Amino acid sequence: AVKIRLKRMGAKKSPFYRIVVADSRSPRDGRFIETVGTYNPVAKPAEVKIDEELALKWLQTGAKPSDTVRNLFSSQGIMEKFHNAKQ
Amino acid sequence: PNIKSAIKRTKTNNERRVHNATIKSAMRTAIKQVEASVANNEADKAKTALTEAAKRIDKAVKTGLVHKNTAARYKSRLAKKVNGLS
Amino acid sequence: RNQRKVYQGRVVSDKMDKTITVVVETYKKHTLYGKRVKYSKKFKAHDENNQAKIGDIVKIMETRPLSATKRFRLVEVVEEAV
Amino acid sequence: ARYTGPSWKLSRRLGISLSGTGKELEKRPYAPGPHGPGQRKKLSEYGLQLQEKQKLRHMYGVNERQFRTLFDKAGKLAGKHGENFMILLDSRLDNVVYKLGLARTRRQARQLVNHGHILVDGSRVDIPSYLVKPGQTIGVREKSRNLSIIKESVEVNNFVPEYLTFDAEKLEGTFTRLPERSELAPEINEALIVEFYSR
Amino acid sequence: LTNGIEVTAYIPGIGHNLQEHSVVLIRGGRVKDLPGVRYHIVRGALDTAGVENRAQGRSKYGTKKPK
RNA sequence: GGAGAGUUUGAUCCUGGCUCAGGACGAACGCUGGCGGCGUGCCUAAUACAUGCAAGUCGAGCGGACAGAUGGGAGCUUGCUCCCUGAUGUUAGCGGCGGACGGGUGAGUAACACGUGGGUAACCUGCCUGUAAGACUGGGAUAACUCCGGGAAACCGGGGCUAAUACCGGAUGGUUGUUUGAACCGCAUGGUUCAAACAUAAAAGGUGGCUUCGGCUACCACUUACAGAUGGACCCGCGGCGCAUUAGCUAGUUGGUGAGGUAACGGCUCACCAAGGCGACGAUGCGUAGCCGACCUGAGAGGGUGAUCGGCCACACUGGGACUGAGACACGGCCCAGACUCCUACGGGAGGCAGCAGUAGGGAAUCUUCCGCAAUGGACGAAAGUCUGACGGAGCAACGCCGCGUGAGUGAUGAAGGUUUUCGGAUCGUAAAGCUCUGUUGUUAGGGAAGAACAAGUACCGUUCGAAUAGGGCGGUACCUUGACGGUACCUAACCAGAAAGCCACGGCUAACUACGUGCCAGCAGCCGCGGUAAUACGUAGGUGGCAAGCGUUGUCCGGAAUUAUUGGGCGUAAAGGGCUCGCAGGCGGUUUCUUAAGUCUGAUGUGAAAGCCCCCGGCUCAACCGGGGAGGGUCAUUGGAAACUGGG
Repeated sequence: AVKIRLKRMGAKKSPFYRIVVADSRSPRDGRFIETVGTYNPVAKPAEVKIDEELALKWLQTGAKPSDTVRNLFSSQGIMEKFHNAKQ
Repeated sequence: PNIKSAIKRTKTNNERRVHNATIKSAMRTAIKQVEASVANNEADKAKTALTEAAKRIDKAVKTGLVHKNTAARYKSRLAKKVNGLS
Repeated sequence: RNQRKVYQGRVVSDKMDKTITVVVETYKKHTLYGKRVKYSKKFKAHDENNQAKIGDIVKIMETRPLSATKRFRLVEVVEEAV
Repeated sequence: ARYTGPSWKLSRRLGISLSGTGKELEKRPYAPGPHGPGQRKKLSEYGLQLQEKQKLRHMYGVNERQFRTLFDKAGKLAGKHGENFMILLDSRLDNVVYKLGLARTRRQARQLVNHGHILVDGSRVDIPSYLVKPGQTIGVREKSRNLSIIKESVEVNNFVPEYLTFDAEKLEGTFTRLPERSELAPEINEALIVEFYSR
Repeated sequence: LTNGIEVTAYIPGIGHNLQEHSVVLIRGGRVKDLPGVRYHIVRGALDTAGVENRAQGRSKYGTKKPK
């Protein structure tokens, strides 16, 4: 299935993450479908960039975000727009 | 096999093979009957055999043993040869 | 409706039933020296009625494989051989 | 690594004062070792280019790899290659603290910086090669405002260049603008340096 | 050599301890004036001892630093 | 955006090679060696592998065992004891999903394998979203568990019993098949929509709540159709190695008819017909090689490389085969054959590190039989959670890049001592010593992150189901829980200049000279060349120079090399005109006009993944490094235009 998940970038001890749309089977740091944003958990506060338009497009196609990405989308208010669109 | 799951998969694999063979054999048997009834020109038996051939073919598809396209091809082939009788 | 590759070319063989060997010719630049060289590509085409004879300038369109080597169909015979 | 050997002989070998004051060329203004006094030999073009390179390098106390890498960086900047190169060398933190007069010599300065006695915009920076940028304020940490050695330098020091500004009361300097090379050591013929590396 | 090739190798330095069956390490480098001598034996590698009493350019002759 | 130098001679100019100054590395070797950050580390034997781990999960699909025990009887020693089936718990087995991903290697492969641009009206797609319609009625088995035989066991056969969301009939179905009508539209086969008849083909329950106990309902699961998304399959244009001391190759080969087979076109296979197909625009054969993004080099054109990271392909002890499945002809699956290895009681069994560590061997040469699932990502589950040698960390190696140390100031009396000396002196030399100063680092204390987002669980809000004021789903909102790294980073304080500099070179190219020993010996050497009793070239010593926790040597690639010259060279005498003609193919071709639009130029559109190189910003104390935004890139494709030149008429 198509997932919205975190790709780990950066270096030892300084993790940086891209939110990419990817087939579940693909390796974590390998083939992906489309980049949707970035996530820097080490910074204070965690910097989060998301492209709403793209995020919603995939959510509506049925790509499920991973647990952490789901948390990100909630705090950014992406899940609200998704629920409301379906109603 | 080394992994416990692999051992069960080997047993399961052979059991499913046996069952499928019965189902696939019956389906082929039915096709043969229809082809026999066309060589000797017997519409009624051929026409009733064709229903039985259709039965067997579609039964294999329900389970998944034969692909939809493969079944369609068989049925088309058999149905046209039966029209040749009349 | 996407279009297939078209090739205007010249028939070179017609000895096979329903099959013509078209050839397409063009000037391609040489990779290192830049001189334009004659490049010729042969194509097997399908023509059911055997219209095109050896020498005709025929237009062919790409198709699904029709045999081991045939991948095109004769569309028209633009100019018949004299 | 960092040259911890005798200082004067470098000045003597190069025929310029590396401290800028003069005192290394008073008694023996000639190369070190027993062949210095007698010999008055002339240098080839390669010798002159190399000698000029060593003039700038030893003045600022930088190793060759770091020195050469910095030269390439100046390369990309707009304007005169040699001029830009010398601006970067002056921007080194150990140099800037020395020019502001917190240390009598560059070696002393570098040890102040290396040991962590300097602040740059309130934050500790213990790296001599730090490339001070225009606007930043160089200060001494509170723990080291009252170091004997730095007090000495602040009194004796005269003439802080025009591109810098200093406040002996607060012990905090500012890098207000770029040198522009008119202010910088004229002994150096930067033209030779650019040539030296084109080899 | 381990690849079956037979080569002539020059032994640099003053004096050596090589005999037949000594296992040695060779490196590239011809000896200009020795026809057919195209390799050097590395002093101080495998059986070849360093050079005795060598004090300058020791690294080139496999001589450890004396005290 | 492009530098040259030495060397043929008595001297010179040319030609011509050789050598050197630069950059790079998965490097190795010698000497030496303080630390930190970030990367990298079997390049050879795709050689053989001891040992441990690397794929499980679900009790909310199913039965049976085993515990657990609220209470009843219980027999008596107040010491315990059963015998149900409490709840509850555990799972050997059946069943579902997973195991086709993740991970490894580069042996094979010169090929639609790969790159690029298209095409499929010749295709398939579990899980994931959306839409719509359902989930009716019956039945027979079988593992587990028991008993028999073989076997030391492992394990291997037979008789009997029992369940399912396992399996199988029948009912109703929009798919599918046959036949028949229409409507419209393509690129030949044709495509899309509607309609009719006939024939086939579905499904499953589980958990919780509420019930008048019939059942209703939410969620998960199940069946069918249609879309979407994702993934895969096939075809085609073009591109990318050497050899002609490899010239003919092919016989299902090349087409056709028919049948079979495939998810699907197709000699894909077969039978029957015809003799065709490929090739000097390099077929065939031999050799060599995974391909690419990219990386190194260069002014560029080019040349080299294809390690780390990403994409695709191929492979899994060797060879073949098929089964299960949405997906394999399957690394840790099965069958057969071969090579090899292991256990044994000699009855019979068992295995495949090119998974992570590790061992042996080969080699000049490359690591720990480590910690943790805390983070990220997978598989299973309703969830808790289980699994995960993917991954996140730590360990070893100066292997590489970056950063910082090994002290700072003053200091002549220019001390002692070493070296040299024309014996005056010079030189190591402000260098020591002395006085003062610092604590990066080290040592010792104290404090100490971030990386953590969560989830479940309840409690509220909105909304959606529902009979519900029940209970769920979806979104929002409190509260709680969790760190391998690691008491690491980082911070603070105190003590101590104390522990922390080596390597190569100094005749010219090339920055850096003297003394002594040696006497064509010992030796040196990248090139010219040194050395045969005054060696700045050998060895040592002093000093100096170039670098610096590195420094040299060797090996490999590019440059310099215009030395394969497209950019950008030559052939009278330096190497180089065929002994000469005729001539097939090929290459090239006079002038005017018209036409065409293959080459050519041009507009628009599409495409050239991420990382990387370049530009601009920002975060690590700086730098390396990390991150964001752009730029750039093709003899590319679709579709218009121009007509001077080339090509066709």
